[PDB]
Amino acid sequence: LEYSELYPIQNEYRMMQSLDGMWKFQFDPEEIGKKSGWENGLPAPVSMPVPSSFADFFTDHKERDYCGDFWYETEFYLPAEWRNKKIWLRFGSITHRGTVYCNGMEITSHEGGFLPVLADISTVAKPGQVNQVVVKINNELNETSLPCGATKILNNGRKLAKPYFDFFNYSGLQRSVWVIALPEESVKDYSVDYELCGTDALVKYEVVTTGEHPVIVRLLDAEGELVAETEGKEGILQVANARLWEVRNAYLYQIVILITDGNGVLDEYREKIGIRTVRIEGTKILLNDRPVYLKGFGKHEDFPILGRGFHWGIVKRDFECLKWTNANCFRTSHYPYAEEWYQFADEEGFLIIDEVPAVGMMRSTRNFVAAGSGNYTYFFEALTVPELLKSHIADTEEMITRDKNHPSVIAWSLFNEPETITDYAYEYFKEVFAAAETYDFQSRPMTGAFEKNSKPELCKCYPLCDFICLNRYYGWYISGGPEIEEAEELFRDEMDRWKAKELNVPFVFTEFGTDTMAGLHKLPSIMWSEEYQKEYLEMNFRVFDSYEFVQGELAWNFADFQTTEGIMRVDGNHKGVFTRDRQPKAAAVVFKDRWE
Amino acid sequence: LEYSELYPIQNEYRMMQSLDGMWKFQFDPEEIGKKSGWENGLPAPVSMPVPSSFADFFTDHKERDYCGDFWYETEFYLPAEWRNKKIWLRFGSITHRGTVYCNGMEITSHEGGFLPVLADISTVAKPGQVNQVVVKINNELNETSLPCGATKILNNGRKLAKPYFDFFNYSGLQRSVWVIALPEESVKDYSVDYELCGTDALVKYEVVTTGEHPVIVRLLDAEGELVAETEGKEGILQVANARLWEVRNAYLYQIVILITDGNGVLDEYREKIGIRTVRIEGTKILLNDRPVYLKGFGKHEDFPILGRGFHWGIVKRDFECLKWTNANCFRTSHYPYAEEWYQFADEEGFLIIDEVPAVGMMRSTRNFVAAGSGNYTYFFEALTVPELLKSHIADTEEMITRDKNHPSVIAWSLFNEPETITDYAYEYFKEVFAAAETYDFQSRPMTGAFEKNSKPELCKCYPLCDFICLNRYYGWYISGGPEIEEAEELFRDEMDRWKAKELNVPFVFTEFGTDTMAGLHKLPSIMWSEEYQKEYLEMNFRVFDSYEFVQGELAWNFADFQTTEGIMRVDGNHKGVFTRDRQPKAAAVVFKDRWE
Ligand SMILES: O=C(O)[C@H]1CNC[C@@H](O)[C@@H]1O
Ligand SMILES: O=C(O)[C@H]1CNC[C@@H](O)[C@@H]1O
Repeated sequence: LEYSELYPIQNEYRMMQSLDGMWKFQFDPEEIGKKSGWENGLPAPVSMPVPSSFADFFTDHKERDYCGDFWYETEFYLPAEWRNKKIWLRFGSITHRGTVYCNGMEITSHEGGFLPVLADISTVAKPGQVNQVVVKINNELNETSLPCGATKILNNGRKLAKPYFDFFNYSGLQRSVWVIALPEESVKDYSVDYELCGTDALVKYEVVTTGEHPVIVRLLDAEGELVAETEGKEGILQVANARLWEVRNAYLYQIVILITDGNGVLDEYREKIGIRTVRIEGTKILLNDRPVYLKGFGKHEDFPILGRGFHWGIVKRDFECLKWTNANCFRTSHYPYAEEWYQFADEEGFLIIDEVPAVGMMRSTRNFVAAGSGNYTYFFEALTVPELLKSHIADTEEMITRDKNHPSVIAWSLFNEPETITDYAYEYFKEVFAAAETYDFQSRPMTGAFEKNSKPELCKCYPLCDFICLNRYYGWYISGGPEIEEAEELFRDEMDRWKAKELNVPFVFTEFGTDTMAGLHKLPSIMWSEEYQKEYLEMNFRVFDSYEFVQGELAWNFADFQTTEGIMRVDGNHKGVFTRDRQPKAAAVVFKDRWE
Repeated sequence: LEYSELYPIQNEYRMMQSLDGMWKFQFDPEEIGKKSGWENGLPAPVSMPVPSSFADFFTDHKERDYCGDFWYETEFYLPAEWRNKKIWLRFGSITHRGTVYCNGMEITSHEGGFLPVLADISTVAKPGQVNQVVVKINNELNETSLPCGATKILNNGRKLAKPYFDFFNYSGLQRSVWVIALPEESVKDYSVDYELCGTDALVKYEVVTTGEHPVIVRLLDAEGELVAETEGKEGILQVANARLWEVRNAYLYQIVILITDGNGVLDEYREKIGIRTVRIEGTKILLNDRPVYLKGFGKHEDFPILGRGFHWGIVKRDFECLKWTNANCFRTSHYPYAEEWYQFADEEGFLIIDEVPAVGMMRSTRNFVAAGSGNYTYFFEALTVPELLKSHIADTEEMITRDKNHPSVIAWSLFNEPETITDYAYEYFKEVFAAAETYDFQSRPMTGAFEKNSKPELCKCYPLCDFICLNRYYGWYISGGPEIEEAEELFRDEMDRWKAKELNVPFVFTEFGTDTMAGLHKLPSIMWSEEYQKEYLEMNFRVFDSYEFVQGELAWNFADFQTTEGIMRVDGNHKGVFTRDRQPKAAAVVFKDRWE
């Protein structure tokens, strides 16, 4: 990467100033902004909170559902004392793609809506003056970038996003924005990897800087005491009597990376890390050499009004709920979350399966969204797939570079419900997995979540995985309700087929659930009732517990969340175990009791 | 009584024809019906279902809330073959009071809205012709009849019922209406009482007829086989190897009462009865000589649209729900129910505490409903109480005469939450209890439900009871929510005071509960949430289980039910364990599991 993914810090060498607040915002349905000079200021803006998704503020459909180009603008005073620094705009994300301007000048563009965008404004920044940032953003969906979908043009020319995925197309500036100042020679990246040696541990590391001066690396314990120190851009820190980062029992050291010229220090980067190992051994997931059974949820970045907008309050409530259920794990379904989620998981000892936004790659869904009105003959995969692969690999590189040093991150999920039953899909995913392994200094477990279409007899992609994640809805989409006994039979039949393959890898259920409307009670239960959610879960548990190789269960979903409206979604997806405002349905206690 | 309470049957001697259906109905706000000849036909009626409460059909407030005089009318063809019979109109009830006319002639009047009204139309009936019935009904509330309340006159002259009780003032013809034909000499009443003699049983009986001819009494088993036979209006039936009626395990014999003149039979009455004994022994409630712990609910006659209207479907669903909770008992809070409820309890082996409508006799409530707008000085108890007592005793006599022969009925509840802390209240209730014992051939246990105001140090009436029923809301009305630990302390303090009295009688909690809005979930719980209902119940159980003498628990209420609207009632009373359409809230399983 031609920029650093490192989270920004404030110290003697590095400065940061938040640009969060009310920005100026303007929709550009006619796509006239750039030729009209909007990069120098929006002509008729409204106010827009940052961070937030824009959609749910408005009271009219066309603004909520807006699809196309739209622009953000703000101004900030740059301290004069930042003069002799490399000055960057850092967006937590720009959803889905955008071009950043500063003081009227084009700085950078980015594709991918869920990872940081770094824009080097050093050459146009005006220290000791007010500066301007303008961002052109686009939220259309296509088949050459993630997540996948289509864009429909309505009779009036109005665009409408048509996802191939089951979540609302929230977009905008959904995460915090900073302007930061770095030393001219700085720490750009580092990687740690761990080895356990009895009571001791080794922290292997690499550091990438933007210069040639010597590097010193120190490790401090949770009290700030020096426990190890070495020199060089590559090395090993030896930690006596190491306090390991444990599941639901975190311990964090602080790594301190210094660039020196002998006379003094040029840069200092510090970050909390946790000494822990993760590996797959047969059907076991080993954390610090001991098996762990994953218990938790797929989540979303989703909350009323804010949409995917980041807020520490959502983090705090969600973790309190997670702990109350006795969970130990979540998957970042279906995109990398704001960095703060991982920082907090590190502190709380939660395990994370970190997922790239490779969702929407199922052919039947694509075809369905094309058949709506209307198309049944024209598709061009041969042309788009190579471009999609490039985008997928780029997002993977960005995710892993951003997240690798979190002790919480124990696995990469490289897809959710793609086509996997052709040799072509194998060749596609082989490249993604190869890239992931190359970018991950730890070479930690890699996986993806498979839809039921990936039958054990047909799937060509599970051998790429270190463990296999299954999304299954036996008792919801398949043989629901009065047919639930048949659902259980079908589920056991499938798992018997997996069993007979004797793959000797762990299986984790990454999704299972039922839409459940809080307050819908029925005796006997019906699909959509709270009681049916409980019974469905009990049936699933009986199945899970029948197979030795099943080593985790992440329910879909932690909480009800927003989707595109339609005949199958009653104000979003109601498969939450909690409501959207984070309160438990009856099924939450079922998990609490089982996971205790 | 100058009529029979016996449920109507169809045989060679007795005939019955249902008058249920759409009747004619007219409100009489100006109170002009009788002087205008409405007893000969209503001049501008609308259609009204019978059985039903009238209120919830209408779409306008004034009709729903109507209070005052209103009239019903129907016509029926009387079979010519009924010529030589005593012909009666039998109303399951007329709520609250009314006068029955037939063919333009005044037949009878009745005060009390929850027990049968019998009108002898023999002298005006026209066999082989169409006949007419017209009923003038009034639904006002006062302090000289049950249940108690007031009637407010609004500025326009419009009346409004102001109950002193927490249920909606439903009224009309809420139960089935029959026209029946009896022999000129008939069985008017009978009573059975049981004694257990090892494997055998004795059925002591009395029969009252309207003549002097000899009586023969037979007992048939459940297969119709004769197991005992004797002669005389008083006698004992000896039953070898008797199959006792047991809790949740009913067995019903059929008693057959014949009047003969030697040549032939003049009348035959048959009814199912169950051989069982009930007595209080120290702190134990003994059913067939074995202790039973009561588990169940207070109910209501309440269902959407029908109001208190009787329907066997409500009975069937409610009993299935009761059985699913593992209940064995209900109280007919706060009025005798339709007879069919008891017939079904007999079949299902449920225990019933049968309650007369002596509810609304708390002074604070009376004063409150008077202070509303407006009165704080004028009350006239010295004058009304003697009339109230007469009404209360009459209703008690009617209830016991109607219900005594149901094996399900194991106790009479003679009040719900009256004043009990004065010697005057003692003298009042002494008369009611004396009357009850006189009317009950079995002299079975007598009780009433006490409000918290009846402190152990102050109450003068509990010594009248064979067992004591307490309604308590520690954790709802007293120290709810964040104060629930204090509520438990206060509850234990009160029960410690009862304990120290060493009364050596059983205590049954006849009410405890929390308003709970289906679908309101919160973590941590709040008052009104489903989770709080569960926690409140668990706290109550801990208290109940701390006292040896507590021998039953009937939760308030089986199901959400209609009340007068107001700032404390969110579409009725939500203390149901089930919703009004009979579906379980989370707390229902708490009962199911405990009562199993
Ligand atoms: O249909 C569902 O509820 C889920 C199916 N698997 C993918 C999820 O994004 C989706 O939300
Ligand atoms: O307040 C309540 O919920 C109850 C209190 N005891 C009497 C009931 O009729 C009433 O419904």
